[PDB]
Amino acid sequence: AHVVKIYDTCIGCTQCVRACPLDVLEMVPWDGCKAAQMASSPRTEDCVGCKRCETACPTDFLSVRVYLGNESTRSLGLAY
Amino acid sequence: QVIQPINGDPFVGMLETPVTSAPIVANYLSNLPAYRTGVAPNLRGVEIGLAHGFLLAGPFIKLGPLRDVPGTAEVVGCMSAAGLVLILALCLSLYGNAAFQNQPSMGKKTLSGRPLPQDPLMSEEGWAKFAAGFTVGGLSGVAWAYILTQILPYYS
Amino acid sequence: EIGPKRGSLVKVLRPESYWYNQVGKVVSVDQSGIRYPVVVRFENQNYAGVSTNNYALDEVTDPP
Amino acid sequence: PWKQPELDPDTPSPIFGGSTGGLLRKAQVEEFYVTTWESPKEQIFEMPTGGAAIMRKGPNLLKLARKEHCLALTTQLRTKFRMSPCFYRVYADGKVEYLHPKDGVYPEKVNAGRVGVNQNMRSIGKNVDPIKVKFTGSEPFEI
Amino acid sequence: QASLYTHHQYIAGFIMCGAFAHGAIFFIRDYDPEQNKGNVLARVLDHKEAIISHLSWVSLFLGFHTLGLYVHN
Amino acid sequence: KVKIAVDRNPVETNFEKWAKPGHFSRALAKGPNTTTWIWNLHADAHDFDNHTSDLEEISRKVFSAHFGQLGIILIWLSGMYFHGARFSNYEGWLSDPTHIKPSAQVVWPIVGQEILNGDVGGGFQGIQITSGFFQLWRASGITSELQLYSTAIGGLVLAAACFFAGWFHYHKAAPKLEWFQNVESMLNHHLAGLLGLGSLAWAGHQIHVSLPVNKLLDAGVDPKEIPLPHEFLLNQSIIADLYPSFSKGLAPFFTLNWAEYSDFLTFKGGLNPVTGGLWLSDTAHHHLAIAVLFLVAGHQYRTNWGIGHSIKDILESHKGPFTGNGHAGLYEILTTSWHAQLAINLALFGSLSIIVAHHMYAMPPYPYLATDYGTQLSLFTHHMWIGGFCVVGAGAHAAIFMVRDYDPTNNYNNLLDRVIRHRDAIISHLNWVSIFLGFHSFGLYIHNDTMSALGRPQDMFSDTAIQLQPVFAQWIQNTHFTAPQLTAPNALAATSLTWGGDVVAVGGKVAMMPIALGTSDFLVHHIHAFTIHVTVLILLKGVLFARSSRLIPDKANLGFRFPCDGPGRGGTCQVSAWDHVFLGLFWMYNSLSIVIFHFSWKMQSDVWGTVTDSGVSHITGGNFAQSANTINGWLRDFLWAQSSQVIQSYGSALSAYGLMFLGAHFVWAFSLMFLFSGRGYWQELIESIVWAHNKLRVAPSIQPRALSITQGRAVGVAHYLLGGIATTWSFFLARIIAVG
Amino acid sequence: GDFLVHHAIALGLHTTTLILVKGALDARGSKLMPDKKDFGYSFPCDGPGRGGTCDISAYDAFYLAVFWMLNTI
Amino acid sequence: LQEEFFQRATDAVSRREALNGFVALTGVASIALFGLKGASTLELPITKGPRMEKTENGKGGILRS
Ligand code: CLA
Ligand code: CLA
Ligand code: CLA
Ligand code: CLA
Ligand code: CLA
Ligand code: CLA
Ligand SMILES: CC1=C(/C=C/C(C)=C/C=C/C(C)=C/C=C/C=C(C)/C=C/C=C(C)/C=C/C2=C(C)CCCC2(C)C)C(C)(C)CCC1
Ligand SMILES: CC1=C(\C=C/C(C)=C/C=C/C(C)=C/C=C/C=C(C)/C=C/C=C(C)/C=C/C2=C(C)CCCC2(C)C)C(C)(C)CCC1
Ligand SMILES: CC1=C(C/C=C(\C)CCC[C@H](C)CCC[C@H](C)CCCC(C)C)C(=O)c2ccccc2C1=O
Ligand code: SF4
Ligand code: SF4
Repeated sequence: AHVVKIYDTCIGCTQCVRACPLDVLEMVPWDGCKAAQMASSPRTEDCVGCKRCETACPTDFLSVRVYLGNESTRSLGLAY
Repeated sequence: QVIQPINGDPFVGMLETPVTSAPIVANYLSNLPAYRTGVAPNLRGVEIGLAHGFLLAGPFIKLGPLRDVPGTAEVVGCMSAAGLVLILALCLSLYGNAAFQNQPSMGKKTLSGRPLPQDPLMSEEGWAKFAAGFTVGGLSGVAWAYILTQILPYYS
Repeated sequence: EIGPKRGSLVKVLRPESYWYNQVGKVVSVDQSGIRYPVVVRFENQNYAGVSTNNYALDEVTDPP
Repeated sequence: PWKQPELDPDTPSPIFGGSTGGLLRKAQVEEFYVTTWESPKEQIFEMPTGGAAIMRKGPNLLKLARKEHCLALTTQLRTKFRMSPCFYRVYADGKVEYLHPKDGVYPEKVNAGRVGVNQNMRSIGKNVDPIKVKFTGSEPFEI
Repeated sequence: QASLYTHHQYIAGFIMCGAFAHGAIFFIRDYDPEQNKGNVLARVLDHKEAIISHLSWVSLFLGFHTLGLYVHN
Repeated sequence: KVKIAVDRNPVETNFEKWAKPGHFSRALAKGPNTTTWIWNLHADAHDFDNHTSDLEEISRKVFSAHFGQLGIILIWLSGMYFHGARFSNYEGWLSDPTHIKPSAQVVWPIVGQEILNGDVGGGFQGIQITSGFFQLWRASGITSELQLYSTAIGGLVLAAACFFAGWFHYHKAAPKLEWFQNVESMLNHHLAGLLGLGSLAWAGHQIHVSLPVNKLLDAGVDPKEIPLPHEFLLNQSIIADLYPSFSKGLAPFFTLNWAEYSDFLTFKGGLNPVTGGLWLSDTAHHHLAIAVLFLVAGHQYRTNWGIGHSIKDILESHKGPFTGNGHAGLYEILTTSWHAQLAINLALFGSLSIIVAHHMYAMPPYPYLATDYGTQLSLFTHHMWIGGFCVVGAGAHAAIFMVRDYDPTNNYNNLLDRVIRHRDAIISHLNWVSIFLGFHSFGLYIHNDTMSALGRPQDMFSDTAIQLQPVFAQWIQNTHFTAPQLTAPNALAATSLTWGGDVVAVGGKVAMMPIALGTSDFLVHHIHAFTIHVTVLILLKGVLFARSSRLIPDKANLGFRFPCDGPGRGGTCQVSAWDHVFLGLFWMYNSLSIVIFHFSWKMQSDVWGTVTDSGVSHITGGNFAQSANTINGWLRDFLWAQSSQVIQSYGSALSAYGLMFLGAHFVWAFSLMFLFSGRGYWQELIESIVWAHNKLRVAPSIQPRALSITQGRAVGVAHYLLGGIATTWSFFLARIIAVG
Repeated sequence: GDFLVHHAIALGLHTTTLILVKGALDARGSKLMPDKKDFGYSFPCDGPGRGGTCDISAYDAFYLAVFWMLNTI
Repeated sequence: LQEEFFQRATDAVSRREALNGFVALTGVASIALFGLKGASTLELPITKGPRMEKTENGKGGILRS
């Protein structure tokens, strides 16, 4: 499916996982930020590429990046 | 409550309507050759092709380019209908080669259980036999529609 | 202690940031040793609408 | 969570009429999704693909075609009645997959029990140019 | 003659559009800034905003006054 | 139960909120950091739903908004009356309506505009108007410009009163929510009171004022010696000679001898041959019957005295088995949502405006209006477009209600819930019938185009070749022509001359003549049906899928007007209901453009023309029968055979129409920039321009930003509609003035 | 009139050059999106975030430039 | 009895290879017959020719051909 990557600029506001209506992102413990949290994407193959996490990302530039390509039956949002 | 889904489950799409819950509609659809599971695909193909090749001769004869020419409108219309029947037969063969290169894994799950193991229509050689029946029915219906314009008590 | 003075104007040299070669005001510098401890506030919003961003020690300098 | 729960086919379903928005042929040939929640009383909720339905007092079962429908229903339930539900994935061969609460504490929490995946320790924009990864099969962000 | 001129002019326009498109493809796909540092290409990319802004200025000025005189007449 | 609940002084009257432009929204109350703040300021200005969540404040806001719109309309009407009083040739037009073109706008001699003051006759120069105001001021008895001056001053006074009423009813004494929720009282007072009282007042004005003035006007009497209407009102002797029923003096009314009033309350079919409009006695009896029918209708609902109808009881009582609960929660929906009421009222207002356009091209209700082809064409086209715009807005505000004011707890198995439940079936069947109509309405045109281009006219779908005769429309025409013979024996003639057999003509020009319907009319009517079916498909799909969809199940939480949900699922651009309406504006534009093209060509080819002693000659020589079967024939014989006067209007009185034509071409073409393009390219170009302004320190404090995607779509559709409407307006008006 | 239509021709050439040059120079990076080089030459958009990023790629710059080329020719 | 006649009708063309070959042979045979022998017997107006029509062209003078 698509490729979702999270960079070290994330500060653990844990709102990118709320804006994603597909449970692609998850919050793991970290040590590189004050909140001690980092976005991770275990269920990346379930992503469609709606870029709602990029909308919800407050960092400049975006800590979570979604790259389109290699569409599938789950990445195309198909119920048929 | 006339409006309800089929078998009391709402999670499905299609729901049971008096258009579909009418006994006349249900027995008419079940007795159609396409839904006759106990018949060979070539026989239902023969019936379907006969009906469709009989109906296809009409518009070509009546509204053809040579419809004003007496005696040649019917011939041209019927051979164009036969050509259209051959085109549809080629489409049927291509669909049979396409959609049945794999194997189905589940049945149709008819009402109140009792499902047949596998519909012979939904196989590759079964759909090939269905296309063969369809084209045989198509040219036979076209030829019958031609001679129905050859002997006539009215119009054509 | 390890970064610029709080409230002092700094210049952001981060290329991918919206505020590249711009001036921002430091609001807090983290002392726990994180990746981007310097927190600055800009008077002009970005396209996302935010006005604050975090940068490393090497991405901030005193403007002339 | 503490123990992974298996869905029960014996749980009832909310009262709902026939809606054209719902399961399709993809629920047969491919996988489909099942959502389960426990309710204290009979309330009225809006289906993500249909109209309004009345949930039952107790366990509930909803079959939805996509995972996005299941998470939209989950977010609606959590925002409205703080339901905290969970949804599954049932394949065509009968395999049941657990999707939403893998740790049982939702993606908003951390639980200190999940590893980092698809995380780059470099900054965004520090990626190499596509010329540096040309004819390699790896994208600059995949490094 | 009219058909020949129109044909080769439209062909030329499409080919120039393809030239600029494939130059853009060069810039994104296989352009290595560390390979040619400080050369004409990197310097042109450095003040790209000036080139784009001046092209916008001359286009806006030409369109403004050309439409103004056409509407005036 | 029904009472006047009013809160006194809720809002102080001061300019504190005038100083800060962003005050209605908390998001816009901070400041304009970006340039999109201004567009959000002018966009969320009247959106009262997100300003506050209280329905009472919203109701007061929309009440004073309607008051302000009423004041604006009264100001505009008073201005039109003032223009008729001061800069007009109305006195000259009254003495010669068949030879003097109407004029009510006079331009200044400042720069080259003296050529726009065309020689309209009567020793007057000015813009040849097209609103038909002279015909209206001849229908209502109006002789001198003094009466127009008085009407203008009264309209200005009422506009000031309406603005003061809005100020008072908001800032000073604002009604409560229960005052607005008295739906039965509102319906009774706007059925018996507004509509019925206005119909009775207009019937009385027509009986006592308009009937004698119009009876003396078409008799050859000069308007100078025509007695003033107060003389008819006060003296029964003057009104008795024109109408002998006035000698009885209200005796037949109270004695049920209404047949004695058959001289000025007549029941006649057709038009007055002297003027070409409807008989004023027929209009008087019409408005009197309308007043009676609305006065009885306004005493239906129960408000305070026990008797009457309860609307909630009526809705909850109509329940039929294939619909589950029937109209169960619609009363609560329409008493708590302003947007659902707005959708219903806008749909019915638009449809009734369409009815107005059709029924005034068919039966001209004004003297010397049918012969004035420009006024009739302009009125038909204008009310065509207003009705279409109102219908599209009805779809938009229905979608807004669907997104915002809809709650699934109130309605479970009602009609609305079942409509959402089977929305896929509705949309699929509508798509099927749309495609079927498109094929068997446009492929016929393409096929006729081909066989014309293939040199085979005998294979056409035309009258000379094999034909599709509109048998149902012709049968209805024959039934309505023979309706006064059997089914309406008291009617003097047919209700209109669309299906008649007589050709009325005033001043040597055909007022209205029978319309023949053929294969081309069948093709164009089915094209109209196709276009309306596709437009209603788009609008209903936008309304139905506004809440949720199989693509985006959480579309309700994204709001009504959002650009997209990102490039996911292949790209969900234009997925909001707002963008469905945005496409609906274009489709209504196409539908109404084809409709008004059909109207103009059909009138100019088969109705409008100059009558001669040897037959009747039309404006165009009957080209609609033999040229409207093909798209190329439509093009060459309508858009190229006409519009030769628009291009050749330079140096004449209609040169401004050519200027308007080319400016409309510009605005229509300029819209496609905002329609094809996106935002990222324009944002990057704006970034380059910001760098340019940064180099020499002329950077604005407000950061320049590109227009939003919804903002860009709105600008594109607005410029497209403005360009197309003004293009058709200029072409139609120049063609109908230079020829008709 | 020849000189005026020549200036219209120059306007069309200048505007097509402006858009093609801006698409080429911003093909790999922009202030709205610094990482355009990682998304390929022909990608649809970046989403509704950051104000809206429709037609942000250099491919869409070429696509809009073909209209101006057609108008110029 | 009715099914047997059509069963033997289909058995020679039951394979998709056989039916593809049959439809190809009939299509090329019919298309080759058309024009060569299909036209000029139906009096198709493509194989007839003009009487004396459309030699000159150009209404603005020059009178080519
Ligand atoms: C024929 C229609 C039309 C017109 C007139 C324009 C005009 C313009 N486009 Mg273009 N464009 C069009 C169609 C059109 N476009 C289409 C169909 C597309 C394909 C999507 C594009 C794609 C496109 C791109 C991709 C770009 C342009 C750009 C431009 C500008 C070029 C600068 C110029 O020539 O000076 C100005 C030209 C004018 C004609 C001036 C118009 C303004 C006049 C003076 C009226 C101003 C208002 C007037 C005083 C009345 C005030 C009241 C009123 C506002 C209510 C200009 C604004 C470029 C741009 O904006 O960057 C500089 C650019 O990058 N356009
Ligand atoms: C709303 C519409 C309307 C109005 C205003 C009028 C008005 C009039 N009609 Mg008409 N009429 C109408 C509709 C209308 N009509 C319709 C629909 C028909 C059916 C076709 C007729 C048929 C008709 C006929 C056949 C005749 C009239 C006549 C009249 C006049 C006599 C008044 C009368 O009989 O009652 C007045 C009786 C009243 C009890 C009204 C009382 C009102 C007064 C002014 C109250 C004042 C109280 C005040 C507060 C105290 C003094 C104030 C002081 C300080 C100044 C009058 C000008 C007659 C006419 O022309 O005579 C000259 C006549 O012969 N009418
Ligand atoms: C000889 C010159 C030349 C060469 C070698 C290439 C070669 C290439 N270009 Mg380039 N290009 C050229 C000319 C050239 N192009 C011109 C003239 C234009 C302007 C129109 C472009 C615009 C262009 C863009 C914008 C892009 C490329 C891309 C590509 C690559 C793949 C394109 C391809 O084959 O897809 C095969 C494409 C098709 C089979 C589609 C054909 C449909 C055509 C184009 C539409 C024609 C309209 C109509 C249907 C024609 C029939 C009419 C009908 C009535 C019969 C390849 C590196 C792409 C790339 O590098 O990928 C990132 C890319 O993004 N080029
Ligand atoms: C018989 C009494 C009566 C009459 C005639 C009207 C008339 C009207 N009302 Mg209604 N209304 C009434 C009772 C009445 N109302 C009651 C009892 C309620 C409460 C249940 C409402 C609640 C109500 C709402 C909520 C709204 C209206 C609106 C309107 C206007 C609709 C616009 C239109 O059709 O253009 C017709 C336009 C004209 C004829 C122009 C002249 C307008 C004159 C000045 C109004 C005079 C009528 C008035 C009732 C006289 C008494 C007022 C007095 C205190 C001075 C119209 C003027 C709308 C509005 O705000 O517009 C004002 C609106 O949104 N009405
Ligand atoms: C009965 C009439 C009526 C009423 C009371 C409303 C009321 C409302 N509508 Mg609706 N609407 C209507 C008719 C109506 N509308 C019609 C007929 C249409 C079809 C075009 C629409 C289409 C529509 C949409 C698509 C939307 C609304 C929205 C709204 C809300 C805010 C509107 C606003 O702030 O605009 C602000 C006012 C302006 C922007 C000024 C209008 C200027 C336009 C764009 C150009 C006009 C140009 C003019 C014709 C010619 C000038 C030429 C120029 C050179 C000078 C409000 C609830 C919006 C909303 O959020 O709803 C909750 C929304 O999204 N409406
Ligand atoms: C005149 C320009 C035009 C045309 C022809 C179309 C055509 C179409 N649009 Mg579109 N539309 C347009 C502009 C246009 N669009 C624009 C500019 C917009 C933006 C606002 C839209 C917005 C829009 C929406 C929002 C919707 C459509 C829909 C449709 C479809 C209507 C189907 C139908 O009934 O027509 C019949 C089909 C035609 C007229 C196509 C031409 C067929 C001709 C007659 C040839 C017949 C077939 C031919 C013989 C086969 C040739 C074979 C050959 C390959 C060998 C169709 C695909 C609707 C849809 O999906 O279907 C209902 C829909 O919902 N369009
Ligand atoms: C001899 C003579 C003369 C002279 C002339 C001249 C001197 C000319 C020149 C000319 C020129 C001088 C021209 C030019 C042109 C150019 C162009 C046309 C360009 C284009 C470009 C492009 C297209 C680009 C691309 C790209 C990109 C985008 C990026 C990177 C890569 C590349 C580079 C590929 C005179 C007049 C004195 C006189 C007569 C004779
Ligand atoms: C157009 C216009 C105008 C003008 C004019 C007018 C409008 C006037 C007036 C009018 C009026 C002023 C009206 C009304 C009248 C009255 C009425 C309509 C009445 C009624 C009545 C009824 C309905 C009833 C009665 C009765 C009986 C029958 C018996 C006894 C009892 C009773 C009393 C109940 C103005 C400027 C204003 C404004 C703008 C527009
Ligand atoms: C052109 C364009 C822009 C750029 C347009 C912008 C930023 C709006 C510009 C509005 C101007 C500033 C209004 C004023 C115009 C003149 C200055 C008025 C002159 C008046 C005279 C009297 C001087 C977009 O932002 C956009 C966004 C989404 C889709 C398409 C497009 C799009 O096509
Ligand atoms: S693009 Fe959408 S589905 Fe994918 S990780 Fe981001 S928010 Fe979730
Ligand atoms: S091109 Fe624009 S409208 Fe379409 S999915 Fe991308 S950001 Fe949204």
